[PDB]
Amino acid sequence: STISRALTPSPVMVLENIEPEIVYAGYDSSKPDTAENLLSTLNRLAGKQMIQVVKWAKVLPGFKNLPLEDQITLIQYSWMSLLSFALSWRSYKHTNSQFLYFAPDLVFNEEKMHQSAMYELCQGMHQISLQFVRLQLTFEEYTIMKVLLLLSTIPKDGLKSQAAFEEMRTNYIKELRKMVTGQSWQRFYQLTKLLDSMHDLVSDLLEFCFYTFRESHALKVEFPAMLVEIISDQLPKVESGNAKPLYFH
Ligand SMILES: CC(=O)S[C@@H]1CC2=CC(=O)CC[C@]2(C)[C@H]2CC[C@@]3(C)[C@@H](CC[C@@]34CCC(=O)O4)[C@H]12
Repeated sequence: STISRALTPSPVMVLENIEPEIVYAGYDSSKPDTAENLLSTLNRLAGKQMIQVVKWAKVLPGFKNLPLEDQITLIQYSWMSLLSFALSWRSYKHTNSQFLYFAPDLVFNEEKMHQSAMYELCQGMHQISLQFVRLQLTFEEYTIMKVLLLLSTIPKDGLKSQAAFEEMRTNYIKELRKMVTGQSWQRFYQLTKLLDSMHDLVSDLLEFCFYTFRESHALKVEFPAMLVEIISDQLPKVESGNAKPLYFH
């Protein structure tokens, strides 16, 4: 047992091992970069990324101590935070925050950001990547923060297993605290601040997403079944005031 306990990978080590492989957009560079084409491509990429999110959630420590309804809830609430945060990370790691690195076959410069018709939302996410450069964010801090985003929104009256969620959330907050190890406190607070700031960015991304979804026929913006499922459930929940964002500050 002493050997067993000592060799057991730390939660952070597991997070590295389970991090999904970077996914391809299947961006069709032969179609013109109209807003309609780009947004439909982003939605298709979102579908493929959500496949990976679910797989990663299956094997996420603490996350299976949670009832199936709570797991589904948290993913539906936070999928946008997870995917936009991962975007900021890939942009930071693969292009030194020069570009928005959606996929290896789909990298946005300024021109694409304008063409997508969500220029300001792209800017918001790029700004997060530029903060990654200011902070020199580490993969370790990144993976923990991403789990904290998964646990950043709950039903206004709580989850089916509120105590286990609370326990799991505190453990990852602890993991973050241990990982940032005067200078220690300041980094931790800068990271908690960045996480908080994701709620406002994500509310704006969701607002655009929900709008585009409800008008997808007029807009000619396609959504894959994966996204149709998530948004169809999430939209009326979020709009009935059933979502509660958790803030550090
Ligand atoms: C600048 C951003 O943060 S894009 C945002 C995050 C993201 C990162 C990826 O890597 C994969 C692609 C996603 C998940 C986008 C998919 C498309 C989303 C949902 C967009 C916000 C608004 C939009 C555009 C069309 C629509 O109907 O809603 C998502």
